[PDB]
Amino acid sequence: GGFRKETVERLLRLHFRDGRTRVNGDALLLMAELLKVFVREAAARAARQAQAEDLEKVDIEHVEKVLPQLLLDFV
Amino acid sequence: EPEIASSLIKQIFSHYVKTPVTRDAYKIVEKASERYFKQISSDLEAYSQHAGRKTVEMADVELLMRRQGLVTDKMPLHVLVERHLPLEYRKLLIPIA
Amino acid sequence: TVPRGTLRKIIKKHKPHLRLAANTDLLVHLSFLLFLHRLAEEARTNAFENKSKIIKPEHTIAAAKVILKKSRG
Amino acid sequence: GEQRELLIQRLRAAVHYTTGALAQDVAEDKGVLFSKQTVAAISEITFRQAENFARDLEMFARHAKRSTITSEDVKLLARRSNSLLKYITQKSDELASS
Repeated sequence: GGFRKETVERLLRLHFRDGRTRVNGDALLLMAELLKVFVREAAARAARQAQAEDLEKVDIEHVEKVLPQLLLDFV
Repeated sequence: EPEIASSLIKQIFSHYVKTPVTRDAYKIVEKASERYFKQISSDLEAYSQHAGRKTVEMADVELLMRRQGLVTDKMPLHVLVERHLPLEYRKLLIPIA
Repeated sequence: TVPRGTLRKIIKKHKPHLRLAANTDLLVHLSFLLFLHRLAEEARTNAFENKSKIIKPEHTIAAAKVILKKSRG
Repeated sequence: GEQRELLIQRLRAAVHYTTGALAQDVAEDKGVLFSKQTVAAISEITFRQAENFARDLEMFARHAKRSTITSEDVKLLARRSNSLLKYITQKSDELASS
């Protein structure tokens, strides 16, 4: 699976602070791969966390416990 | 071989901190300083080579401090200069305003 | 007050053919200062979390890892 | 203004669909269930991080006097993780070969 190129594009556009700012194509593909990696990472760090607490369910507190470190290692 | 003073770094750090600090802890702070200057060096190489220049301009730095999280919307660069820079150094940055 | 030339000298040592301009080293200086400021804020809070009244290497190292990360471009 | 809010929703819930998908895959590999709230979070978090990838990419181009974001801009963005930068530079050497 993955992220829809268009939705990436509309997502990036949403936050731009100057109207004229735009994104090329191969960019959009890479921003896609990048987003995928961010998500698979949050998911896996949270899962890691849960699993190391001997839990079957990865719960929101796991996303928080791993969140700050994730934001750091990443951008 | 060249760097800013061990003693100056110590001074500045123990100023911003206001706590007694083990000698060995300043050892650490100095190492961290050697690393900081290394890193931002490589960065500014990048930012400059990105805008097509072989020289680091002032906008490369503001871009840096923005990218660090130092310069932001609710805290703009002219403020940091105003607060943390010695009068003599801001005069050349804030010729007036 | 600034060992400015020492600044240009440090960078030259890391990036030799990288030449600086204007007062740019004053901003590089400022970024360095604000780095120290962060490392301090952070290290102090690591001590106060350690129930310690004193900055010890363990605290400074923790901080260096984090603030040094926050420092990347 | 309202048209914007609608774009917001289509997007947020979009990144949610894909988030939940990626999320399941990790779930199968690791053999653990993610709560719905868990994926919710990972989703919002992704959405927020987008704002900074955005504003930093804007910055990154307009620093080259340019309004159009390149592969170079993503690479610069991704410089701050050596592992991460290695990987996206790979993905761009695949994508560049056409």
